[PDB]
Amino acid sequence: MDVMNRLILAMDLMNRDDALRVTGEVREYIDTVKIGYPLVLSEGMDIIAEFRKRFGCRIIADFKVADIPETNEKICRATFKAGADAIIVHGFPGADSVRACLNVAEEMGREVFLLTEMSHPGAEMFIQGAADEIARMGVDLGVKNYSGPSTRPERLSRLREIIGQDSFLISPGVGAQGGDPGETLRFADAIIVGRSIYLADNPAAAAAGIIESIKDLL
Amino acid sequence: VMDVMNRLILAMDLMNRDDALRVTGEVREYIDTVKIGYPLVLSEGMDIIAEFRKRFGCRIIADFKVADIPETNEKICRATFKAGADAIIVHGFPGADSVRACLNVAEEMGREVFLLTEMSHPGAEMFIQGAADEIARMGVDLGVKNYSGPSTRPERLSRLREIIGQDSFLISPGVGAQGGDPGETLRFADAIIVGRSIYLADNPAAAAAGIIESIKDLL
Ligand SMILES: O=c1cc(O)n([C@@H]2O[C@H](COP(=O)(O)O)[C@@H](O)[C@H]2O)c(=O)[nH]1
Ligand SMILES: O=c1cc(O)n([C@@H]2O[C@H](COP(=O)(O)O)[C@@H](O)[C@H]2O)c(=O)[nH]1
Repeated sequence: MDVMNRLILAMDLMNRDDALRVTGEVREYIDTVKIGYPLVLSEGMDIIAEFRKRFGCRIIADFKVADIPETNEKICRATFKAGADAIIVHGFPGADSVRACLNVAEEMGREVFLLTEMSHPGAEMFIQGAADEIARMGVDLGVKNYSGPSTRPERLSRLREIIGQDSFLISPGVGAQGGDPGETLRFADAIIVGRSIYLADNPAAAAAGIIESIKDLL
Repeated sequence: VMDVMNRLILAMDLMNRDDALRVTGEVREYIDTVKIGYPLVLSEGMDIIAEFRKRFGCRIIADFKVADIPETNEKICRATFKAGADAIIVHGFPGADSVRACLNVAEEMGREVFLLTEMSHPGAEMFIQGAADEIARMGVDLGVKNYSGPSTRPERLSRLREIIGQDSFLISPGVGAQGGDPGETLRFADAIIVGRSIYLADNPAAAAAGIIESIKDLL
């Protein structure tokens, strides 16, 4: 997956007008948008097609899929029907639940991103202790796309070690949560950035600024 | 705690509005509490909650297995309660801050959180099972009053009931299609969740009535 400027916009605004306006303002800097439940549950799954129509960006559906296999399959089918190119799936619920998503993605020509360790403080309680094993499970299952935490570069580096240089790794927690763009890109292929861009006085300038700070990494 | 008619919650995971409405309407005399998850919501929109309330007047549990960072969890809960859900199901494995974010919105909006502890499917044994007792204890410490645990593992369901105490409300999926027994599950759970055994039946109303007949002495 070739992500422009190694930068994925986390579009978590919850109003269609604002989400479209802000995304349009930064469109010259990105070609990949992560759309999650804040926007989808506020404006409907049709928002995905609207983004494709307006911006011709790739869309990652950040749905943190975390159900039993049968339900996971249904969620993935509905998500890909809406035009998402990829979906983010939790590894913590186990291998059968991940495989269910992999199967639908294969059937529909899409990608699964396996979320190993999360970026927020609560991730330390249960997820962190399982994360290396979740990553190995990904490798065993043939997963090629992963998410790990910008807020813990030593953990992000370990995840990169487990999955190898050929796998694709994206990383949230940059900016608002404390992660550094350049340090994160030592290990991740692409950074996810939400609030530092979409809550900025000038989102275009914010995106341009981040890209300037990593210009040697492009 | 919510008064679930017949101790039976319908997991409405059909993905078409017409079928979902038909089946729910057919079992309405037996069930006043419906769990609506992402299979239906992602297919038909959040307005499906509005339509269920309008048509059936059933309580709605939004089964969204909320599993994000605190800031995103808050947004998800706000959107879900805005649409009219009575309650939302939240994962505990992402930790206490993520759960607290959901509790804070539920408190502000006058709605409820259900904390998902252990899950019912085989994969739950890999990571969730080993964290589940602590997730439940965390819930108790945070003031969580509503929980979900697995019908498919009676020994685990019993332990989770012990941890949360008799006053907490416990619902349990995995009954029927996944192998759990209604009566045995109700030894520990306040209510059972049933999906496919009802909604894939030739006669969903007869399926629901049959389940209820089998647990009549527990009502
Ligand atoms: O570990 C993770 C995984 C995520 O998907 N995310 C998501 O990435 C985005 C981070 O946005 P922000 O840059 O505003 O912190 C949010 O959409 C959040 O749901 C995260 O923050 N941490
Ligand atoms: O541990 C759990 C938690 C759940 O919410 N569920 C949900 O409960 C329902 C089970 O439906 P069924 O009776 O068709 O197996 C599904 O909606 C599933 O997503 C589960 O099966 N196991």
